[PDB]
Amino acid sequence: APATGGVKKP
Amino acid sequence: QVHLTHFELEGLRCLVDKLESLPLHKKCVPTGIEDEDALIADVKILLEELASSDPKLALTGVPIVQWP
Amino acid sequence: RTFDLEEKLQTNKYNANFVTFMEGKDFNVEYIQRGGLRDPLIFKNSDGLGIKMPDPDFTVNDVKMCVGSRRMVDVMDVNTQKGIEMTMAQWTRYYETPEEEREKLYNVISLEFSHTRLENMVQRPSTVDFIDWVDNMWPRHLKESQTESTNAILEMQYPKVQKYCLMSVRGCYTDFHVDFGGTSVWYHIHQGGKVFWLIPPTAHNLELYENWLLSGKQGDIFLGDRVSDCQRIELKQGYTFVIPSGWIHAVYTPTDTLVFGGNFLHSFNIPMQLKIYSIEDRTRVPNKFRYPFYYEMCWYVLERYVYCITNRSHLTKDFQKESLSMDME
Ligand SMILES: O=C(O)CCC(=O)C(=O)O
Ligand code: NI
Repeated sequence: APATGGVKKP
Repeated sequence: QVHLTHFELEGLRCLVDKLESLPLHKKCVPTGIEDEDALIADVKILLEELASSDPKLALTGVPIVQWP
Repeated sequence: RTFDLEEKLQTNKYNANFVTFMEGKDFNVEYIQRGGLRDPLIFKNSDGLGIKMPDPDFTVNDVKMCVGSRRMVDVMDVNTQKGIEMTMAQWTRYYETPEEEREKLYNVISLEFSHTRLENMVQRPSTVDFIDWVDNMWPRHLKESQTESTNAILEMQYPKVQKYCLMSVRGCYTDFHVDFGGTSVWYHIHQGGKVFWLIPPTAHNLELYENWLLSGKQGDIFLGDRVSDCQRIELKQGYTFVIPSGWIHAVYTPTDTLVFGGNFLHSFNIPMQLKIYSIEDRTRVPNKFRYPFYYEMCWYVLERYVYCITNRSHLTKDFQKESLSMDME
């Protein structure tokens, strides 16, 4: 559950 | 004295209008910046001076922002 | 899904010509200055681009070892266009499973492998290095401090969006979308091929896009059928593709493929970049799918411009000293 960013997806 | 592309001059104007108009809680002024208001002011000045940029002398083949 | 993909792949009705087919040596900064990077570009070979890639027979198992067996990977479930997660060891198993025994269609488009062994194996086009905001605007000492190779936001020192590995199986489909923050994209087809649909970011089109996203009922509508002009086009192995800011695109995977690519903002189409960010704001895109530290990057961009031109800095003393130390390297 560490938050992420920069995740490619529609 | 330096010549920017209209592409850049327009975008930097949009940039500054956007950033200055955001409330404090969405402004996201990062750690490195000293005085955000002084930066905005300086950008607007700069933009006036560069308004008269020659479009063909701007085509230098190297970006204006580059590390020393 | 409610529409028929086989037909979207078959029709000639997507006949617009948006792409400039180009020589690698011609894609330089002057080209950028004069055209504003407004057009999708295709390089049918790598010559004069500046790219480096891995061994031609690099496999997904080799990717797994460079990044780690236990690394968690975002995987798209193609039939829902929703995200799940697994480890790279599990992804590898799935990818290596023969085509008929694969129960579901799954796609990986979001493995960012900076700060792993893989990263030195991939180089992006020289020109992108010259204009990428991350390289050219973000304080360098922060960028260089990055140790974490996953995309965990709390460990992120800079926008970690530069180097993606994409691993897609035959039959994969990614629905119409604009890339985060209106980033531009460079995509190199290492093995296999891809089919793209491209829709131009006109005001009208971007309004249809936003409305489509707000509708929810999206597996229903093939957005390429709603616009005046759409180009479908096939990339083959060895091609390098560049998508400009704001371009609406969807991608199908006809054979098992491996792509290396990356995203970047730049100073020549800021207004489109801002336009896309605010579509994301309005349609409530969660943070994880957005460009990290976007406004932060924008502030640093302004500071760089003022400094490089007028030599007045608006960085803290500490930050100037850090910058000075790296100039001395
Ligand atoms: O290649 C794919 O499956 C989708 C690529 C893409 O457009 C993305 O990652 O945003
Ligand atoms: Ni994309």
